[PDB]
Amino acid sequence: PIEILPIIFQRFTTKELVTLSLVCNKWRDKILYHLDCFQEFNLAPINFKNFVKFMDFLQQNFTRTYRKYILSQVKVSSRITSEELRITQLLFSKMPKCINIERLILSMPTLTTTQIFKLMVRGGTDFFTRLLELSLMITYRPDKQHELEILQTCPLLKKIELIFVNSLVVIYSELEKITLICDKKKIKNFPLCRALLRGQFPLLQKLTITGVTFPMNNQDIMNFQWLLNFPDLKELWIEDNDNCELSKFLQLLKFSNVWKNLEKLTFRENKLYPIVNLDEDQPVTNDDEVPSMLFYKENLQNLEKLDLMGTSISGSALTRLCEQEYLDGRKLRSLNIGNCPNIQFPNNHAHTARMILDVNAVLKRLSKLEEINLSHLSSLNDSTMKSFIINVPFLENLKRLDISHNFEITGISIYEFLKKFQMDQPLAYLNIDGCSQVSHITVNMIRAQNLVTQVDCVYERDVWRKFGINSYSYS
Amino acid sequence: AITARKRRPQVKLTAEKLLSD
Amino acid sequence: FAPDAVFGDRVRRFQEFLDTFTSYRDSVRSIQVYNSNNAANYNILPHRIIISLDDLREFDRSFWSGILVEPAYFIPPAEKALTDLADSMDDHPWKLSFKGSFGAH
Amino acid sequence: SNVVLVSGEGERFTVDKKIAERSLLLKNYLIVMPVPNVRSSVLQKVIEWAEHHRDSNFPVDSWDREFLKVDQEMLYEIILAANYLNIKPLLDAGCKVVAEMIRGRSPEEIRRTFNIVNDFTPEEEAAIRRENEWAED
Amino acid sequence: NDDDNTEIIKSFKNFILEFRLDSQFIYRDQLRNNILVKNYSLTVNMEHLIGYNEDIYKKLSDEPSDIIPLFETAITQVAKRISILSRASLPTFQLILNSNANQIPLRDLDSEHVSKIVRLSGIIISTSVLSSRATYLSIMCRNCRHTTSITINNFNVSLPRSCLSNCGPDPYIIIHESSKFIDQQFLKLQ
Ligand SMILES: [Zn+2]
Repeated sequence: PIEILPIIFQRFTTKELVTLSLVCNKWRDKILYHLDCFQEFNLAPINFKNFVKFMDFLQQNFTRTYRKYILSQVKVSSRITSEELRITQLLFSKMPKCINIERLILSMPTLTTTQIFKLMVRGGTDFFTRLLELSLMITYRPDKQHELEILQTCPLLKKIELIFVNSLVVIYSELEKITLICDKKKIKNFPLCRALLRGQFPLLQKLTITGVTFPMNNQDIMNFQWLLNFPDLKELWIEDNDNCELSKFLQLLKFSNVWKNLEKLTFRENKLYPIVNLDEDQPVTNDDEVPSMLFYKENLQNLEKLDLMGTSISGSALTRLCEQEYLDGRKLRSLNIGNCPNIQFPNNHAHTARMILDVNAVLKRLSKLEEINLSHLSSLNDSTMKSFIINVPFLENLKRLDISHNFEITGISIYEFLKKFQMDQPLAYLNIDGCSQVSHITVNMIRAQNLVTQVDCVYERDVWRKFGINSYSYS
Repeated sequence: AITARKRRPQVKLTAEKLLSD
Repeated sequence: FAPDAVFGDRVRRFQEFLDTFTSYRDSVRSIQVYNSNNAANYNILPHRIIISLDDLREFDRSFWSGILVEPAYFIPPAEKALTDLADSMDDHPWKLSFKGSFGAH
Repeated sequence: SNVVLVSGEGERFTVDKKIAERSLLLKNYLIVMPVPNVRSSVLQKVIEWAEHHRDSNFPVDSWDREFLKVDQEMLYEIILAANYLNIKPLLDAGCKVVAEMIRGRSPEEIRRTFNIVNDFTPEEEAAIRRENEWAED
Repeated sequence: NDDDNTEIIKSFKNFILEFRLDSQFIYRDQLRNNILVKNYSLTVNMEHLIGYNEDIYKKLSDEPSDIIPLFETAITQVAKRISILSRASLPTFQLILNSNANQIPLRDLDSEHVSKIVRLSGIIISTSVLSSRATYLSIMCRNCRHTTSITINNFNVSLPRSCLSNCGPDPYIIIHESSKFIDQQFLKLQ
């Protein structure tokens, strides 16, 4: 009976089903005849002769007169640098017109953006105007600007991911998610800068820009003036873009009601810029006039996730975000301030006072948060951890803790923190990978006493930035 | 979605370069 | 036993010992003010205290025998307690030294 | 509320009516409900499954895969049932467990598993294999 | 062969516990008295071991480098059984041998005596300073900090070549705090 057969098939990958065609001629027909079920093609990596036969399989089987079928996910990547060109050429030349690719992950690093555009245009298999999502791990080039022409060519495109692995030399209401990941070594420019500053992208829910170099010559770019163009921006991730600064970003947050809602923010400058402090200075135009309204609260009120890893933010700046209640504290549920050198704790004796993070004030403000990340924070010595011990009652919602890659924190602080936490029913998760001072017997006692449900102790794991999971800075 | 793996490039005397200025 | 669990108890017990025999706190501050005065007008004394094993025995025989038999586990928390005391005195690791009645050692 | 089922062979069973309404076409096909397409043993397996999943609600299961662990021919009769008269909650589990059976097997293994011959012409089997390579791992 | 080693150990335990002459259990007495004065050794006359059961002496003299540690282990177990109420810690006891086997003069010892128990005599012409040999090593992997141990019998070990479940080629290190050591001295006999 035909009704059951998609239900059998769809629990099995396209490749596995295509191999399952060889069980017998009857089942060959059963599988081959249900075109709709092959909703993914994870071909990557593939050689050209194999790709020719895949395309031939489309030309034989999928090429129905009636215009029905579409594909939810096509992933193409060449096994060979030259065959990259041949595969892309054949793809845009021979894809059956009646059948539409919904989402295209065309992972072709040698291809220039110009060649991609030209191949779409002369190929004429116009699904590329009609696909829903596009991802291009490709070579950049600065002169032709054709990476903008892609969007203008593909008005149905909602999610775009440009991954500029290499370099060589208007309203966009459709767009909902933009990812721009750039190899910081190679991409010595900002590819979408003119488009981002001139155009508007009103539907845009998420933006994710990493590795680009903000040009010095245009202060409007450095002052995030373009960033005003995207209201309703539920998530903002911005990382390792060398010439950006949190300092300028917080001016934009000061002087405009730039967003009605951010659910999440993730700002990560790479180098140690000068000490940034929350600029609570509220000037008046004249004493006989009103002050400027400081829009920090209405911008930042909505945040569920605040990530500021490495951003040189001073501890007092973060306390002022809490005391002013610019951060709501109830809406906020996860916080990352790892690698921030300008964070000191009240138990320390050698600092300027404005670098102190009053964890008691802060934890009293934002108490119901679920996840904390203080990874790489050398300043979190064992003495400073005593602040967390005495502040356990103000963090009882915490499930997931990352303090990994800290070369100071002894297992002593881990044990007394967890013993005090256990006075709340263990902690769900703890990350102490790369920490040199977390004694083996201590962590094994932690497991044996079951003080943490899961604790990670890969001493040999040198790095924290799991690509795609923890960071979008490229490789 | 994937972190890169390196592969050795190679250069040879292409006709385009032979027809450069 | 894992030392890190009982480390806090050993720190606070040696802090109680330091409070009990205040002459050690007085010596810590004497060292600090001498160094401050030598810095004040252009000699330096070291961050070291000689504690009596007799005082520590009368305070806590269990801790004292821990110092004698297991110094690798009892000296670092005692020196941490001393360092915290020196840090609590107004405005670098401090070290311990020992005198008296070692017996079989 | 309760209802008596009548099998496709003649004998009868009685259940709580939400168990009977696991057969989704009941309210259109219609204290008694005839079920003319379902075998005796299969209807018993249907009802005992649905008595177990009397707790369950719906918008892989460890209990279903051992419950449905039976002779391939009988199992395919379970798969053939639940269809002319819809019984989706059993049929989903059936489709899933046959996929679990199939998941690792070579074409030759499938031939002996489902008890079928290699029905190809072997040079034509070679020819189609000579077009299947892009689906290789 | 651990069952066989266990039966060797139990045989020696029975020798300590059962050997008796003229109504005195001489080795139970000697082991208890040695425990009281806190020297953890036992001096065994092999005439008595031969007289008890010569099969044991044959095993001992065939391969002393394997059998002597088992005898030492047996002495530890009897020491605990005759000085501690168990179900209400001592070191590895040294075995010391007395013998009246015919002496081999120091010049006649050669390749046929290798690993045999030998009795000889001479003049001690030098005595080196004391030195520390390990009995129990506490061992740690440099990368993953997988800990293990080596318990050593000093009759002839090395650190393991690679990690016992990348982890580096030659990874193990000694934890000098938990490891146990003994005094060793070198003498020259003329
Ligand atoms: Zn290892």
